[PDB]
Amino acid sequence: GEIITLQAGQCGNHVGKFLWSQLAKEHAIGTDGLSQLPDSSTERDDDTKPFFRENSRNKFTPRAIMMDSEPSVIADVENTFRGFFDPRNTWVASDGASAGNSWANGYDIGTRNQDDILNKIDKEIDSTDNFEGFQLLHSVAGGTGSGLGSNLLEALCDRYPKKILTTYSVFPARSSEVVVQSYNTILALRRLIEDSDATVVFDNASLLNISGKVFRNPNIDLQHTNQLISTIISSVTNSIRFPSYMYSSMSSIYSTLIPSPELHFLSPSFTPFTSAHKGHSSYDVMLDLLDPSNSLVSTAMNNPTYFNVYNTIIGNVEPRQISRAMTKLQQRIKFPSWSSSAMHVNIGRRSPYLPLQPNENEVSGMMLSNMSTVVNVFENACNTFDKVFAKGAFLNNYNVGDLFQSMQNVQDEFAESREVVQSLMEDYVAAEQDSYLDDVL
Amino acid sequence: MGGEIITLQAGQCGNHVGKFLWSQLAKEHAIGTDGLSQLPDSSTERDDDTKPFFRENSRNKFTPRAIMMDSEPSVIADVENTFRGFFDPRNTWVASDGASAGNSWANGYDIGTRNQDDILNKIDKEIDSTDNFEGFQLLHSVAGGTGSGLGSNLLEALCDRYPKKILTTYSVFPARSSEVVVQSYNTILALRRLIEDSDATVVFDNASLLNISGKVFRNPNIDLQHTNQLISTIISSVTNSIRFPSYMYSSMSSIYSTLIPSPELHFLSPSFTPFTSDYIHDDIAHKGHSSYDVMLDLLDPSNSLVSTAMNNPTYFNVYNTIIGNVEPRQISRAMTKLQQRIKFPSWSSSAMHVNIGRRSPYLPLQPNENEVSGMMLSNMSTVVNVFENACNTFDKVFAKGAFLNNYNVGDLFQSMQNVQDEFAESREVVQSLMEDYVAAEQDSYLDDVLVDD
Amino acid sequence: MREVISINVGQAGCQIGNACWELYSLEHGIKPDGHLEDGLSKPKGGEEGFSTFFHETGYGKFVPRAIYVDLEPNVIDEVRNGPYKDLFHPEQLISGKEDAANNYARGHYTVGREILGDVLDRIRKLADQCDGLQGFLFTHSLGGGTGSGLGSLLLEELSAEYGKKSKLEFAVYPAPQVSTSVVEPYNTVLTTHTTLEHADCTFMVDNEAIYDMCKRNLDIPRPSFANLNNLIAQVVSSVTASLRFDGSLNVDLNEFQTNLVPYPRIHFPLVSYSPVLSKSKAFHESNSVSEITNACFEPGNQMVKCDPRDGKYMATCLLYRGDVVTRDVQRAVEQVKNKKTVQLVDWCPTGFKIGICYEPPTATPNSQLATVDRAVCMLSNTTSIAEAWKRIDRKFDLMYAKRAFVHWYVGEGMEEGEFTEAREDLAALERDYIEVGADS
Ligand SMILES: Nc1nc2c(ncn2[C@@H]2O[C@H](COP(=O)(O)OP(=O)(O)OP(=O)(O)O)[C@@H](O)[C@H]2O)c(=O)[nH]1
Ligand SMILES: Nc1nc2c(ncn2[C@@H]2O[C@H](COP(=O)(O)OP(=O)(O)OP(=O)(O)O)[C@@H](O)[C@H]2O)c(=O)[nH]1
Repeated sequence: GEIITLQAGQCGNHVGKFLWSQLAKEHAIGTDGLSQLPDSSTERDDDTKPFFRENSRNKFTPRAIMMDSEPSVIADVENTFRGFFDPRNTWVASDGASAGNSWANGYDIGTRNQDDILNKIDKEIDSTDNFEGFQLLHSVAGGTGSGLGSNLLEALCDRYPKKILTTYSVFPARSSEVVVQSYNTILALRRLIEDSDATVVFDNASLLNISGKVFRNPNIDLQHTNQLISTIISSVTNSIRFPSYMYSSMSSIYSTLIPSPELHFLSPSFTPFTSAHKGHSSYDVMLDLLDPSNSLVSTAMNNPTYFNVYNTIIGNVEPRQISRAMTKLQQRIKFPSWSSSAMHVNIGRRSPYLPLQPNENEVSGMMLSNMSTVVNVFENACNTFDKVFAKGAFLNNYNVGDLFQSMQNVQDEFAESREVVQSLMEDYVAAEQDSYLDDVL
Repeated sequence: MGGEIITLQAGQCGNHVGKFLWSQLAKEHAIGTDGLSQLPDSSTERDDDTKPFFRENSRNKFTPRAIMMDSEPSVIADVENTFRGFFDPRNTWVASDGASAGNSWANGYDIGTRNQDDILNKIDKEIDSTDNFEGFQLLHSVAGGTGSGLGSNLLEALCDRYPKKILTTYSVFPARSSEVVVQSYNTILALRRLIEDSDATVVFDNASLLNISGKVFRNPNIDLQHTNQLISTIISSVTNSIRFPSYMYSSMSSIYSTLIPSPELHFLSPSFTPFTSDYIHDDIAHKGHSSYDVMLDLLDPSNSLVSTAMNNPTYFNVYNTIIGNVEPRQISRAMTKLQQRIKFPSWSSSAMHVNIGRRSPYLPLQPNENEVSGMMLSNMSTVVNVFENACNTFDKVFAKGAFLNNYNVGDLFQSMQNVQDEFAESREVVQSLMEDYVAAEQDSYLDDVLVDD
Repeated sequence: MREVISINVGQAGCQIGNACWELYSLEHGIKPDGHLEDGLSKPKGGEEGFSTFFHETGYGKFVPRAIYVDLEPNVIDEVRNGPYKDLFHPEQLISGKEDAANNYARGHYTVGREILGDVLDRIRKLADQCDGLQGFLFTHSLGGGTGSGLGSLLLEELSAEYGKKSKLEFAVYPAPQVSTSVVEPYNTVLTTHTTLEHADCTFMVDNEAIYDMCKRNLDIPRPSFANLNNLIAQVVSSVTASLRFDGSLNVDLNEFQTNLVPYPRIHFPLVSYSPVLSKSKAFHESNSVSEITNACFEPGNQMVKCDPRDGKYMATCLLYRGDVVTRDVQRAVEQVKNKKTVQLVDWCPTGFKIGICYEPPTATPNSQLATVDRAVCMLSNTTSIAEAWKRIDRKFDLMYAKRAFVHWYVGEGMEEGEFTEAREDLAALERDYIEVGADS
């Protein structure tokens, strides 16, 4: 049941810092790690064991490991959270600052210093007994981050074949670095196709747009984006962190969301939230979640083919409004003729040890979906990669180790990545059709 | 079955470790530096037992049952001036021979044999002053030639002077021997006598000592005083079982019964958690470890005091002593976790041994993070590699016979051929020892008796 | 093993001794009055130091034990006019009315033995005054044949009298490029032969190398003999700091005798000192331990007109004066091992002796010195010493081929046989060093 957070790259470090601050504010842990709750009452309804290891000093150390080639962001996080994290759970590869935004250098550093990471994760696992899997937070655009993520994914799949792995990948926005970052993105995508079990996608452009819409200042900061990522991760993990009757593990969530390991990419949405009045009921929250103006990914589709959806509503809700919103969603959303029209609603309790968020008494809702927008994003990324590769031969100039010894193997690996992502999008557009399950029907 | 033990300080390093050990024992038993016990003589009730290590001349003064023997009187005078009235001036041996004329084991053995009558007379006087006795504890400090020679002479005298007493020795090995030839020669010549007469020997490689001193301490520079303080604390922890008598191990003989499977295998490897009685011991309440984590740290190679070089290490006798408020369920959990991680020989089904001691009621109580400490002693053939370093040095230098003009003087042999033959004999002895170790590492060692019955 | 008897022979040797005593007085802040200077220094006065070189009397006045032997009255009057004579004893200093010869012909003659007897009984009385003995220190120049011969005679007499303590002989080697006197290589070879006969440890220091050092490092326009004397004083003080003052890792003279002699016949170590630079370079920035360890191996600091890169590495020592971290110098020596500047051997390479002393270096007002809290003096054993030997031996061979002056030497106190013996022994030493170095 215990999940270990893996913060890869400076993006991973930022999102981990934000998520741990949010979880401390929720479970009354603070920055010092000591239990901010009185020692007179031990009855608690939350679950901090899979995320926080409680020591004899009653301090809750976050079960997180930071793997990054840039020690500056790790030192900044340690300075901001002095007394929170464990110095033994810090890994900077002892190679200095980062150098090169390609996947090759990241994977080479991972393969070189895999022994230290393996020892760290083995110690973290042996510290407890009940284990379920790991949690990875990285960006597919960052070269070193993607390399470290691929290395740790390979290590996990060839060491612990029984632990389900979930990751959160934030795709880059429409910018200049996509001529080279697309290589790292498609390599991470191939690694996810090969070994990953669950992945939650994010689009940087859509995230920036949503943050600029919900915020007053249009100058959206990367810290604000990381705060939004922390909020969505807390909303999707509330069901595990506060288990009451139905949901007590991510296993059931991924069972009801992911139908097959070939389709293990999920698009999140969450509305409404701040980062002070109530104006949206549960029906309003559900229709806003359905509307593309509240999703954390770029839809770019008039009517996406919804395969599996699951929503968690936070707040005091009425079954009548729940049924009305469910009927409206069933009437609006179209489901394929081969897959069932399953719609799951989980009522997540609020944390009494968490300070009151702005816009009090406003019911909110998160929704994880599997539709044909992630495939549009993947198609855009693969088209950009194909264009830049077939037009300019510049990727053979920035490589390390085996990728630098010969550039032919690099082109072969990239062609294999393109082939596997093409097979993925073909399987997705086939599952979009009703003739997908015709082999048994 | 518990008897008194007399401390034998030899050489500069030996005298430093002895002074540090006696200061630590005084701090533990509330004795102090002035010699007079800081505790009043009215509260006679004492849970510890200083009698095996301290002579009770008066009711408020505990004179340590120790004898210092060295050629450099400067360190002895410094120790005596620092500890006013603590040590016994009659137990200080200098022979008025001046500074050591080199760092040769030959000169060491010569200066030992010349004044062997004085040290034996002092030992006899201490034996007449005491009433009970069990054995001696010698500090070789084999890194120094004169100290190693003095220790070898002391051992060669004690073996045939008191055969009814068990002899334990502590040999401090350097990290990177400066003069490889001289240091290897001295270590091999001392190891010869260790194999011949010594009953138990504990090695202390300075590499892990410097590593721990750079890790747990804040100052990057390492000083020899707080370096020897580590061995001081180790000797204090291993003698705690007799100072504060536990309920399982209460005598050095009973401890060595399970620590030594055979007199041929009398070399151990120590390991200790981050210390709490050293100078910089403030960074210990941030770990928050239990007894299971203490056992894990003891079994970890980063906390050992000798060169681990763990390449499938063969264990023969593993023993651990935990001091503090220890939990039996946590001990059982640690034993279950260690029996599936420690390699054990298929011929002997003997597992690791656990002992629980008592903490001093006058020592500064540590917080619940590091209130309980642990020590581990394991019979591993990894010291064979530390010895093979010196054996390879001997094999690569003995081709020409360098430094033969230094070991020819002092000893009973002045010719080159006799010294060469003695060095070859000592090399053959240590080679046969390493062969015995690599044979005991296999299962045929116990089959040597099964093949003929 | 505490007292060291130092002897100053010849004009250059007496000047070097004056400079070394002046530097010893400056390090401890010793003035001519003293009583130690004063009797509250701790440890600039008793106990050690000064008790290794300065004999202690009843009144507490430290007496620098030095035997100023010379046959030129000018140098004797010069050393007597200063306060050094008040520091010394009139019987310890020997006076000579007429110089022996030009220069070694009469330096080893019976006139040498007439003073040998006197200085021998004087040394016996001085050893009776003090307690214990560590070694014999010698300070004379090979350029001066009279001083070199008298030093060789003192060395032979001390070896034949006691032979218990090792004899240290600091030999000042002339410039291999230019020779002021025509008899200079002959006396140099004869003195090297006498040292091979009766010396357990020698020292090779070139004057041209010191001149190039003070011209390049110290940046002085007019080098003088006083600067060379002060640099030699700094060298000797860096060697004997561990005996004068205490440190974290104190070393003994027996450790030096063992380290510098890794073979039956190896007693020729080179000296280097770092950092030596101008005062402006030290005022601008400060160097690290790695820079000092790299400069220790430079050809300039070797104090010899030869390149140590072509030489082969043997057992070397490094003494560190001042606050010095052990891990820092360990990392530095590991970096030097990784660089592989000097070619190593199969026996010595793991022989980097590391000694530490708490006494920081002192900058004399006459000669500029880099004011650094950590100084390093390295006693190396390289095979470029054999190259300098072969150069001076080819010079001596061409000379002895012509030599223009054989009749004077064969008539006064020598013969062609002694010259041939010295030449053959020097060549044998050179080839033996080459073969024992290149045997790896
Ligand atoms: N949203 C968000 N993304 C970030 C943040 N920091 C880094 N990133 C990601 O990092 C990418 C840029 O590359 P880099 O920052 O150099 O990451 P990298 O290539 O792995 O190099 P290092 O981070 O130094 O290891 C962007 O595309 C982002 O996706 C952040 O604070 N917020
Ligand atoms: N780590 C450590 N080593 C020491 C210490 N004291 C002496 N040594 C060892 O001693 C060696 C130096 O020689 P000395 O200390 O003079 O030993 P010795 O030559 O036998 O002289 P004596 O000990 O007086 O008989 C070094 O190589 C050290 O390994 C100490 O306090 N700490």
